[PDB]
Amino acid sequence: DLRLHLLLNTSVTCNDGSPAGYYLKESRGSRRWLLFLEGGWYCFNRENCDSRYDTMRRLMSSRDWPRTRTGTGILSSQPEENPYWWNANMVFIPYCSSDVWSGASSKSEKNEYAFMGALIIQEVVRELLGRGLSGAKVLLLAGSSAGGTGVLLNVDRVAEQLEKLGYPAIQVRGLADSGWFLDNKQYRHTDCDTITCAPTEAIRRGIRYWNGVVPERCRRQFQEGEEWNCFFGYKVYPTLRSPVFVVQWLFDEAQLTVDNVHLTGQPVQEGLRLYIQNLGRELRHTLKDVPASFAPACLSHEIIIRSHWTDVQVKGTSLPRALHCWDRSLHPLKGCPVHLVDSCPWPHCNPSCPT
Ligand SMILES: COc1cc(-c2ccccc2)nc(N)n1
Ligand SMILES: *[C@@H]1O[C@H](CO)[C@@H](O)[C@H](O)[C@H]1NC(C)=O
Repeated sequence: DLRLHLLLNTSVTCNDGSPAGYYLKESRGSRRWLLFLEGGWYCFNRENCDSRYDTMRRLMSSRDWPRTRTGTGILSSQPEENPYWWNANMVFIPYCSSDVWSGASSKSEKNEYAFMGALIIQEVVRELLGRGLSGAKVLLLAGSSAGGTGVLLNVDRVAEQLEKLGYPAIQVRGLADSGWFLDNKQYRHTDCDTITCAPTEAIRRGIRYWNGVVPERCRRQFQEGEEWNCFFGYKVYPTLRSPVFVVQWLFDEAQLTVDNVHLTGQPVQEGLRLYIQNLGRELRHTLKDVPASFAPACLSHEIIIRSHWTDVQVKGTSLPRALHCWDRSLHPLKGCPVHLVDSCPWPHCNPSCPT
């Protein structure tokens, strides 16, 4: 069980002005720290943020959070569930800023909501240094779905923060799970309300609404008004200096959702078949030069904090093994691969996919 700590700096808030926070379980004999970012879509204007506040409030406020939370998957402390990092210090940072962990804007008399995701990460790191993070050797910033994209947007800033506070010996790394999207053509198409708004347009509006921030090198390449590009992994990843391991289903359920694909009634005709085969090929292509990656040919969404994350294999190697091999490479390894991308072209052509 990880136990809740609300941030001591009460100016760093969730959407509704309530204090943000984190769940922590220490491991006194370890110098490894795992900070995990929760996901859960986003909202980009007053009307659709108000809708989210009615029926997804724990993603916008801490007033109802529980005092503890069970560590699952990579946040588990039992070697059987977590062969990778079971003895690490474990941190779960709830997502209550609806801004893909990018915002830096306070609630005020001209802002109904606060969007402080980027500042929430920075403040969690600050306060953890007084609880043991000052003695760490490796800080792994992990995340799933919107939290996976948030890793890509924040890993280099965390590294810069620790360097300027005087801790250059801590190695900062990233683990981005299910946050690697494509700004591709949709299967069927509409004009930008909430759902008809393609991600590129919804993110462009989000950024102005949240006062979003993106990594510096990427910001300098794309420049004013085009920062939305840095929310797409294959565009921001080449600009990053910290080592980042990428986990991505080739047929991600959230990617199909934004593409207006619904697999139902099961009779796939030629146009949809070619669309789905082309999406898998495109995702494979963006990963060819990512040396640390795990990309199975499955229709699913998220993996690393799920209890049975040990079951899926690519070319005979599990995800927890691939992550251990990555640890060893950061000291090519015989029988310990780090780049694992399926080549078969249809969902579930890998027999180990989640059912
Ligand atoms: C779970 O919902 C989402 C949506 C998006 C996203 C949408 C448009 C552009 C870039 C990213 N990203 C993540 N990581 N999660
Ligand atoms: C509290 O957080 C705000 C916003 O990030 C920051 O401006 C301020 O310096 C912080 N105060 C302390 C004491 O860390």
